[PDB]
Amino acid sequence: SQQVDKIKASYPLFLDQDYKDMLAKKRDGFEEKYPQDKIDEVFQWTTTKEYQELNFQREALTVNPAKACQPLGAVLCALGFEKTMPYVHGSQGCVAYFRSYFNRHFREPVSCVSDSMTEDAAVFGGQQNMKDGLQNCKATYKPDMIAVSTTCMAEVIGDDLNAFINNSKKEGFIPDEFPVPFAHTPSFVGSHVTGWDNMFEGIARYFTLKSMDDKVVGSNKKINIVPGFETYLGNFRVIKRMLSEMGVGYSLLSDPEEVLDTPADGQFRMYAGGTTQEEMKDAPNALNTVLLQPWHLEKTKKFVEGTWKHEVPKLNIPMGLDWTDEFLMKVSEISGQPIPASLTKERGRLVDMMTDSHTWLHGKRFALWGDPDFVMGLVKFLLELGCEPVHILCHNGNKRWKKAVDAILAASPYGKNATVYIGKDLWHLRSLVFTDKPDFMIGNSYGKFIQRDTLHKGKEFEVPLIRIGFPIFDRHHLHRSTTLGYEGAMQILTTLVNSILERLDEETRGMQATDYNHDLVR
Amino acid sequence: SQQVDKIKASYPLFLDQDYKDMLAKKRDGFEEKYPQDKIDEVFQWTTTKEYQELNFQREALTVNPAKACQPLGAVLCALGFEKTMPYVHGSQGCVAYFRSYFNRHFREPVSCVSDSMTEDAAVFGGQQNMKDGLQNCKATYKPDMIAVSTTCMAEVIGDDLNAFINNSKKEGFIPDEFPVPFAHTPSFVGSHVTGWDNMFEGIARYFTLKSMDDKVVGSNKKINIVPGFETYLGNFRVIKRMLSEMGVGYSLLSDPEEVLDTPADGQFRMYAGGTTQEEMKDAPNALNTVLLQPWHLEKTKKFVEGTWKHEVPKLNIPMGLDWTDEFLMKVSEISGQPIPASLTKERGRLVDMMTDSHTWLHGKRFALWGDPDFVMGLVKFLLELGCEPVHILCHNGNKRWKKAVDAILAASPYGKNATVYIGKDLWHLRSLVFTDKPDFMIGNSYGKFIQRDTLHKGKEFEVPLIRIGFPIFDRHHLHRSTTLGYEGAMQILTTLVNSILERLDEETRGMQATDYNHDLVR
Amino acid sequence: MSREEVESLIQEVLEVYPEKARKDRNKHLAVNDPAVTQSKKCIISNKKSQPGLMTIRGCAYAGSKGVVWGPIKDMIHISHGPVGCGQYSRAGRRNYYIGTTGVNAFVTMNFTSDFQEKDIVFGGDKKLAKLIDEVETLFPLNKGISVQSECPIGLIGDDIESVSKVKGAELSKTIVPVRCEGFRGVSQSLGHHIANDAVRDWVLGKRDEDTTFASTPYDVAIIGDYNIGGDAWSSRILLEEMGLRCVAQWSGDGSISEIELTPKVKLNLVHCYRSMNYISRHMEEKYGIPWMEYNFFGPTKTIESLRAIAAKFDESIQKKCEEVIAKYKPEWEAVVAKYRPRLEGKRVMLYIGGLRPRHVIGAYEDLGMEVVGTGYEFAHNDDYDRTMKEMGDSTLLYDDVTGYEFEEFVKRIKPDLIGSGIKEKFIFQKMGIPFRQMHSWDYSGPYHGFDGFAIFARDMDMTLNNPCWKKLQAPWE
Amino acid sequence: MSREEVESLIQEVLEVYPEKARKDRNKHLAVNDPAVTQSKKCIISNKKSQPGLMTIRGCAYAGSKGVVWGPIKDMIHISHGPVGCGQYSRAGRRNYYIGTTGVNAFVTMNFTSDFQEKDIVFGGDKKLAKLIDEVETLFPLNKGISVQSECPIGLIGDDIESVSKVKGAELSKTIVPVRCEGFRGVSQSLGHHIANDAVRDWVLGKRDEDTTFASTPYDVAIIGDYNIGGDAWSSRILLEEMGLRCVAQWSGDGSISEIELTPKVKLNLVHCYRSMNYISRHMEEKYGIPWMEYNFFGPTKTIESLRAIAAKFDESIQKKCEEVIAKYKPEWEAVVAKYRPRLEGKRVMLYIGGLRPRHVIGAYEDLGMEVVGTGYEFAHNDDYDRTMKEMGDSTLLYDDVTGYEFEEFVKRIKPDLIGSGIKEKFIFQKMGIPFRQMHSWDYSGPYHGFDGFAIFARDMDMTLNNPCWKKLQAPWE
Ligand code: CLF
Ligand code: CLF
Ligand SMILES: [Cl-]
Ligand SMILES: [Cl-]
Ligand SMILES: [Fe+2]
Ligand SMILES: [Fe+2]
Repeated sequence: SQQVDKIKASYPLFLDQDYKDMLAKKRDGFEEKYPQDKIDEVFQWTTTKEYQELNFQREALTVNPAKACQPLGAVLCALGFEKTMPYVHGSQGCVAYFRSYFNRHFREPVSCVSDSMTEDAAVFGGQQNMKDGLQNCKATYKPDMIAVSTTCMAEVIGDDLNAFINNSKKEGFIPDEFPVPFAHTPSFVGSHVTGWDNMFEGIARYFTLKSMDDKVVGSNKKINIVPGFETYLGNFRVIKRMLSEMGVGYSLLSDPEEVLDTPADGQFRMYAGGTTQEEMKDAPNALNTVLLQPWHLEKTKKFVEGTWKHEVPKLNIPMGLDWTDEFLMKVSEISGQPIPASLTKERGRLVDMMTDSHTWLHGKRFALWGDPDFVMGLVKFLLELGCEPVHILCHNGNKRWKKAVDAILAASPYGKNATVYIGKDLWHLRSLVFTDKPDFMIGNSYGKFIQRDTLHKGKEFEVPLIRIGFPIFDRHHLHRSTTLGYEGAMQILTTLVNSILERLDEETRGMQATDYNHDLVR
Repeated sequence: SQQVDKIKASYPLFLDQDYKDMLAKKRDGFEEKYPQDKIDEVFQWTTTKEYQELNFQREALTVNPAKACQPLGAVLCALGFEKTMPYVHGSQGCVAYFRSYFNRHFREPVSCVSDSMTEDAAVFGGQQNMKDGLQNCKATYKPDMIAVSTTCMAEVIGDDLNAFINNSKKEGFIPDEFPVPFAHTPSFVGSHVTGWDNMFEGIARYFTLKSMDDKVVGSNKKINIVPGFETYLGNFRVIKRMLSEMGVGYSLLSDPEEVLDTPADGQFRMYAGGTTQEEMKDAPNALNTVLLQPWHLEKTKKFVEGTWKHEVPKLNIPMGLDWTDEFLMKVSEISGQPIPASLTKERGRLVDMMTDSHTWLHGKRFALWGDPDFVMGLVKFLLELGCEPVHILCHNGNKRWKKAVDAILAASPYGKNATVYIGKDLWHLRSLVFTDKPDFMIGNSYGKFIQRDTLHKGKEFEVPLIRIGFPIFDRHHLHRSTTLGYEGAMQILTTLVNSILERLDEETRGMQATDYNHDLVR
Repeated sequence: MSREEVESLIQEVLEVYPEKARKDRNKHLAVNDPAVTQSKKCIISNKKSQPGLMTIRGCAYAGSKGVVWGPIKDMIHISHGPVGCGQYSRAGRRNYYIGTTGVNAFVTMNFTSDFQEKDIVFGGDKKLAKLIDEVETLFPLNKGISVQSECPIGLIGDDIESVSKVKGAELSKTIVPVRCEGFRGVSQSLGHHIANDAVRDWVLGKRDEDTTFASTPYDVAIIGDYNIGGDAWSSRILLEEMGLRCVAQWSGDGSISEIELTPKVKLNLVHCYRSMNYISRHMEEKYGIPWMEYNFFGPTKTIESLRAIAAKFDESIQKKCEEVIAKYKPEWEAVVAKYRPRLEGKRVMLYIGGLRPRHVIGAYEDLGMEVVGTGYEFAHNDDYDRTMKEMGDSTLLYDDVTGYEFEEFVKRIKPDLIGSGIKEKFIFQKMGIPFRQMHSWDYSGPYHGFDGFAIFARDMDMTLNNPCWKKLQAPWE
Repeated sequence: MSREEVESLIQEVLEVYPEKARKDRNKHLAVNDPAVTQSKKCIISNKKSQPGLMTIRGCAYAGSKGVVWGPIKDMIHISHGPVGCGQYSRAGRRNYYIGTTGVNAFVTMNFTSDFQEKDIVFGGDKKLAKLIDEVETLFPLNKGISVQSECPIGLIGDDIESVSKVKGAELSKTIVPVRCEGFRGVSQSLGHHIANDAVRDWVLGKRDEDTTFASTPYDVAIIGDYNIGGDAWSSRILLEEMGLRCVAQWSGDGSISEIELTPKVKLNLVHCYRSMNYISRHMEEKYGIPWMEYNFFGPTKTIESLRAIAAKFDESIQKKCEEVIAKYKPEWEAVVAKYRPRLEGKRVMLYIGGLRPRHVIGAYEDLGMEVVGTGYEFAHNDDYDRTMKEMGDSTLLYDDVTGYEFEEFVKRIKPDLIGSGIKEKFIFQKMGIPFRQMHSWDYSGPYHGFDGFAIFARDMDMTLNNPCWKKLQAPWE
C-alpha cells in the first residue's frame, strides 16, 4: 500500500507488515533456507583466525577483486587525447562495461567504440571488422585520432593489430595520414593500469619513433608529465596549477580533465580539451619526462629513456609532504625555475593543518587498498601524520613494489605493525579487519560491504569506510577531489580527521551513557 | 586501571565496571537524583507540541542562542586591515572570550587587546585606560593602525570614544596622525554582525569623511567589495578569484584571509595581508561599492551612498545559482568587463552537478539557522535544488528581512511548507525538529546537542546535523571551505547529497533486514 | 511530426554513414503503423551490430550471468575467465534479494577464476576444479555453483562440462556449466537462451520423480521478473492477495529450490517474454504447464493482467481479484490525481533492452504522457510484433540504435523526457532533456504493481518538472 | 641559562615598554630562588593588568560562572546581562558530568536574559522574575537556579538579591544571586571568592538543622576539582579504594545536594587551593571541619597525597592506602618505562591559571622532564610561596604574562614543549614548538590520579615527538 503524500521506495516499503509477512511465507514455503542458527554459526566462523588461514591458502579462487582488466586503462588513456575516440578491437560486451564503469564514477558520458567481432571471426580473424570499424567510426563520430586497444577474444585468436590497421589504410578504409595508434591489451596480463601503460606507449611510439632525427633534448624548454591511470579530476588540475605557478613549461600527456567535466549548457560535447597531436610529436624535444605513477608506467619509461633519451627522474608519486617537496625540487632542478612563494606558503599551510590535527590522527590504525602508486603515497602520508597503516592491500601489486613499500615502512616507527599484501583481494581484506581490527578502512565503494559485514558482528567491531580511490559509485562528485600535492594532502588530512571525529561523535551521542565526552570543542 | 599498550581516555575509560559502579554509588548516595522514570517522562514531554507551545510563549528567557555580541564582529572586521590591532575599550574578560571563540573556529592565533577598565573607572570613566592602553599597544605590538570598539561596561558608563582618542593624541600618548578609527559597539543592541557594520563604517569614515573634496566617482576604475562578517576563508578567496578572472579592478575592504591562515614555518606572524590604508583612502574613487551581506551592512550602505555618492546595487548575497549570476552580471555592467569563458563553464559545471544529484535532493526537508544573509542564500539555493527549507531560524533577524525571505519562499513551490522564525533560539528550534521532523539540520556546532536529543527519542527520530555556519568547533578545517559563488554552491551541493547518501547507507546497513537496498551504485 | 517528416528524419540521419552501414541501418529504423501485425514487413532485428558505430548492446555473458543466473541468491556464480567481466558487472544490476551475503546468499559478490597467461596457454579446467573445492571450503552454505564462461573459455578449448559433471558427482552438488561466452550471438539475447537451456539441462529436472511437494490448484510461478528495486515483491503481493500461491520467482530473489519446484505449478506467469519464453515453452512441452504473458506496469495493465490471470482459475480467485482491484483503486486514483496534471501531454522517448520499451507505455499513458519513440537493444521480431500495436501511428521505432542516431533523433523530436540507460543518461542531461534510467530505475523503484506505480509517477514528475532544467542557459548568453 | 642570563633576558624584553608599563612589569617577573620562603620579596601578584598589553586573563564572571558555579549539574545558571558572555563560555570548559541534559542536568546549555537596550535603560529585575517563571515551566526538574551577573547588572543598579529572595520564597526554590560582574576584581580570581561567598550565604547552610544524614568516620569531600575530562572521577576512585566515602565533589560533576551535605564530612580535601580555600576556611570556622591541600598529578605526588590523607584516619585506612599503592605500582611503572625514555631531559614552559603551573611539575619530573619556566594568570602570593620550592633554581617565573613577554621568553629559552591555553596554542605551534593545552587537556584526559598519569604521558609523548615538528622548514631553505 502507498499513502500518496508520503510515497515509500523499496526502503522502507518492504518493511511494511504485509510485505514482511509475504517474505516470510516465501522463505518458509519455497526457499529451503538454512536455519538462522546455522547462518549465524557460519557468519561467526568467517570472522575467525581459523577461517582467515584457510582464506589465505586460496590458489585458484578470487573473491571481490580490487582490480580490473587492461582495456579499461587503455580507454581512459585514450580519452586524454584531443578529439580522440577510444576503439577496442574485439567484442562489444566489453565496451558496454568499460563505458558504464566510468559513467558511474564520473557521472559523465564516456565515448568508446567496438568493432563488434563475433564468433565468425574465429575462422578468419578480425581484419574486416577493423576495416569497416575504422571507416564507420571516422565517418560517424568524426574523431581526429582513433586509439586502438583489444579485448581478450582478439588477443586469444591472435589478431595482428599493426597489420590490420596497415591493411585498412592500404585498402582506403581510412586515410594514410589519419592517426591510428594501437596497443595490445590482454585482460589476462596485469590489470587496468597495465592497459594504460601499453596504450600510452603505443601513442608515444606512433607520433615519435620514425621522426627522431630532428629531435634535440631540451630544445622546447618544457617538461613532459605522464599522469597514468587517474580518476580524480583534481589531480590533473593540481599538477597543471603547480607547474603554472612555478612558471614551468610543461606538456601533460593524456589529459582527460575537460572531457570528463563538460558543462550542462544545452549541448553534448563528445570531445573536449586533451593532449594535442602537436604536443605528442614535439615531446622528444622536452628537457625530460616525469612519470607521476611510475609503478604502472614501466613500459612507457623504457620507451622514453631508450628512444627519446630523456633521463627520467626516480620520483615517487607526488603524494604527502615529502614526496610533493621532492617533486617540486626536481622540477626546479630540471626547469631552472625556483619554487615560488605561493607554493612555499601552501606547504606551510599543510604543515599548519598537520600541527592542528595531529592529536586526533596519532596512532590511528588503517586498512587500505588501491593501485600501487596511490597505495604507496597514501601509506607515506599516513606515516607523516603519525598514523599506522596496518593492512596495506594491492591486488595488482608486484614483488618489487612490495619491497619498496616495506622499505618505506622501515623508515618510520609508525610502520611497525604494518603488512603489505599483493595478489590478495577484498575477501582476504575482510578477514584482516576482523582478526586485526583497525579503526578505519580507506578504499573504494566495494569496501561498503566489508563495513556491513563488520557491523553485523557488532557495533564495537564495525570498521567505517573512508572513500578514497576508484571506483566510487555510492557518493556523488568525489571524482572532483584531489589527492596529489599539498592540496591533495590537505584534502586527505581533512577527510581523515573529520572521519575520526564523526565516529567519536557517534560513539559519544548516548544520553547519560557516553555523552559525558560529547564535547562541543575538539 | 590502565593497560599500558592501549591507554583509555575518558571515553571509554569511565565505562569500565569499577568506574560505573563508583558513579552509581555517587548518584545513589549523594545526588538525590530524580528517578529515571521521571527523567524519561519529562524528556518525552519536552518533545511534544504542548511543550512547544509553552516554549514559544517565552518572553524573558533565552536558551541556547544563535548569535553573539557586537564587539566580536568589530574584532573580526578590524583583523582584515593591514597591520591593524583590534582594541576593545572596556573590560578585559571580553577580549579573552573573543580571542578564544575565534581561536577555536579558525585554529589560528587571534590578536586583540583590551585597555583593562576596572570598577574604579565607574567614578571617572576610562580616559586614562585609553591613553595608556593606546601608548602601550602601539609600543609593544607595533601596529600601523589601532581599531577601537567597546565592551558593555564602557557603553553603560558612557565613555566618549572620540573625545578619549582625541585627548590621547592631544596629550602625546599616540601620534596625531596615527590612525585610530573607532566605533561604539554595545552588546545589548543587535548582534555580532551589527558590530561588524559599526566597525567598518567607523573605519570608512576615519579615512574618507574629511578628504571628500578631491574624490571623483569612477576615477580609479575599481569596484569596492565589502564582505561583512565572514568566517569561511574560501569566501574571501572565491570573490577575489572571480573578479580577477573577469579582469575587474577591485578593492576588498576588510580582508582577513591572510592573517587567519599563516603558514607554520617556524615563525609567528602577528599580522599578515589585509586591506591597506591606501585602499581605504582611495575607496571613494571607485566606480561603485558592492555589499556582499547587505542585511548586516545597513549603516555602511548609508555612509557609502550619502558620503561617497556610490549607487550601491541591490544585490543579494552571491549564494546559489541565480544570485551568483546576478552578482556577475552587475559586476559586468559596472566594470564594463564581460563574463569570461572560465566562469561560464564553471557555472555549467554546477548545473551539471545539479542535474546529476537532483533525484536524491528532491523533496528533502531541512531545518537551518545562521546570520541573515547566509540563511537567505542557503534558503535560495535549497529551493534551486528542489529541497524544502521547512524550519528557517535567524535569531538575529528582523521583520524586514523576514518579509524578504517569505517572498523568496513564495516564488517557489518548494517554499510551501516553510516558516521563517526571528528572535527564536536553538531551544525553540529543538521543539520544531521534534514536532515537525525534517530530514537534516544545516547549522553550526551547537546543533550537535539537538541531534543528541533527537536520537534519545529514538533512531527513527534522529535529525543529523550538517555543519555549515559559525562557529564550527568539533570538526577540523571546515573554515577553509566556500559557500559563495558557483564554487560554494558546488561545495554545498556535494555536502548535502553525500549527507543524504551517508544516512541512507546507515539505514540500509542491516544484514538481511535493510541491506536489500544497500546499493553499490547510487 | 508526420510520417513523411519522420521518414525524412531517418534519411537525413543515415547520410553520415558509409554505404554498407547506411544500407544496414535503414533496415533497423521504421515509422510505426499499428495496422501492421507482421513486423518482418517493416523492421529487421536480432542481427549483428555494425562495427564502429557505438552500439549500446552488451554480450551473451551479460545476458546469462548478469541477467538470468546472477540473481539466484543461494548459488555461487563463477565469472570464469579473466578479471574484467565479473568486476564491471559486480552489483551493477539491482536484482534485489533477502539473504545474509557471504554466508547463505552471494548475489553482490564477485567470484572469479582471474585467468592469467598460464591459464590461457594451458587451459583453465584444473584451476576450475581447484576453485570449486575452495568455494566449498569457504562458502559451505552455497546450494550450488554455476560456471559463467567468458570469451576465452571456448576459444581455448576448455571442457567446463566435464569439470562440472566430475566435480558435481564428487561433491553431490549441482554445478552448472554455462557456455555464455561473449563471442556468441550478437547481444545479451543469446545469453538468455543459453542460460535457459542450462537451467533446463542441469537444474530443472532434479525433482522429476519427487512427489513430496504439497501442490494446490492456485500454484503459480513468476517467470521473468528480476526484482529490480523490488519489482517482483510488489507483484507477488498482488498475486497472493488474489489467493494464488507464488511457488517461484525467476530469478529476482530466486532460490535454487524454488526453480526446482517450478515444474509442480499450475501456471507460469511470464513478464519478460524475451528472456524466459524459452524455458516457458519447454515447461509446457515437458510438464504440460501453460504459460501466459502479463504486464504489471501501471494500473490499467495491472488490472487487466490480474483479471486475465484470475480467469484461468475458479470463481473464488475471480472474486478475490475484484477485491484486490477495489482495495487499490483509491490508491492509484490518488497517484493519478496528483501527478497526471503535472505530466499531461508530455512526450517521452525510450530506449531499453528487450521488454520495457513496449511494456511501460501503458504506465506513461496512465499519466497522460505520450511515447513518441521507442526501441530495443536486442529484441526479436516477435517483440516488434507486440510493440507496433502499443505505439501510436507515425511514431519512431529503432532497433540496436547507434549513439549518433539516438542523439540526432532526439535533437529533431525534442522529447520532454528520455528513458534509457546509464550510457545514455549524461548525454541527454547536458542537452537539457530530463532523463530517467529505465533499467536501474535511477536507484529508485519498485515500478511494478500498484505500489510501484506511485513511485514511477513520483519519479517521472520529480525529474521532468525539476527546477534544474530551467537553468542550463546562462542569462548573459 | 644562568641567573644573570635570565635577569638580562627580563631587562631586554622590558625595553619595548613605555616607562609606566616597564616599571610595573618588572615587578611581575622573577628568577626563582628555592631558598626564598616569602614570595613578596621576589614578585608582585593579583594586581590590575596594564592596559593594551594583551593579558591572557579573563574576568570575575569567568571565575564564578565558568569555573565554580557552571559545573553544578542539576542547577540552572543564568548568564544575566547581554548575550555575549554566556555564548562564548558555553561548553568551553570540559567540566564533565553524568546527567540527562535539558531534563535533569544543564551544564552545557546557555541560559541567558539577553539584555536589550530597554533592559539597560529601565533595569532587568522584572525580566529576571519573568525568566525564573519561564525556567520553572520549561525545566521543572531543576533543583535550583543561580543568577550570574554580567557587567551591566551592578552598573545600572539592579537588585538581583531582592528578586532572588522574593522568587525563592514564592517558589520554595534555592535561587542564588551572584555579583560576579566582570568589572569587579582584576581577573578570574575575585570571581572565585564571590562565588564561594554565594555558596556560603545561599546554599551551604540549608541542612544546618537536619540530623537525618548518617555520617561515617571516613567521610570526605573533594574540594576544588572541576572534573576536567573526568579528573575528579579518576581521583574519587582512589579515595574510595582507600576506604573513604566521598560525600561531595566541588564542583565537577557536582549536585546541589552534595554541596548541602558537605558540612557533614570529617575532612575537606582541597585540590585547587586558589579557587576554594575561602569556603574551606569557612567550613573549618563554622563546622570544625579540617582541610588539607593535596596533589593528584603523577605517581610521586599521588602516592604522597594518599599517604598524607590516610594518616588523618585510622590504621584500617592506612592499610588500604598501602593496598592501593601496591595495586597501581605496576601500572604507573609501566607508563614510566614506556614514556620516560622518550621524554627524558626535555624542557617545558608552563603558563596557566591559579594551580596547575606548580601542581603539574611533579608529573613532568616523573617522566624525566624539566619545568624551566612557569607562571600564572591570576595567582596570589600564597600561590607563589608554594611555587618557589617546586621549581628549580634560576628558572623563570612570570605573573600575568603579556603576549609579547611570553613569545620573547620562548624565543630565548627554546623549550621543547609549552603547556598553556587556547589563546597561546597556535602561536607556539607556528614557531615549531610542540604545544599541549593545560586547561582543556587538548580534548584528552583525565590527567589526575594513576589512570590520568597514563593519559598525560601518552599525550606529552604524542605531541613532543610527533613527526610534524621536523617538517616546518621547506627543504629548499
Ligand atoms: S564480450 Fe571481460 S571485459 Fe572484455 S577484455 Fe575480456 S576480461 Fe576484459 Fe562479454 S564475456 Fe567478458 S564482457 Fe567482454 S571479455 Fe567477453
Ligand atoms: S568582562 Fe559580555 S562579552 Fe563583554 S561586551 Fe558585554 S556581553 Fe559582550 Fe566578563 S562579565 Fe561578560 S565576559 Fe566581558 S561583558 Fe563583562
Ligand atoms: Cl557483497
Ligand atoms: Cl547542551
Ligand atoms: Fe556529470
Ligand atoms: Fe592553524
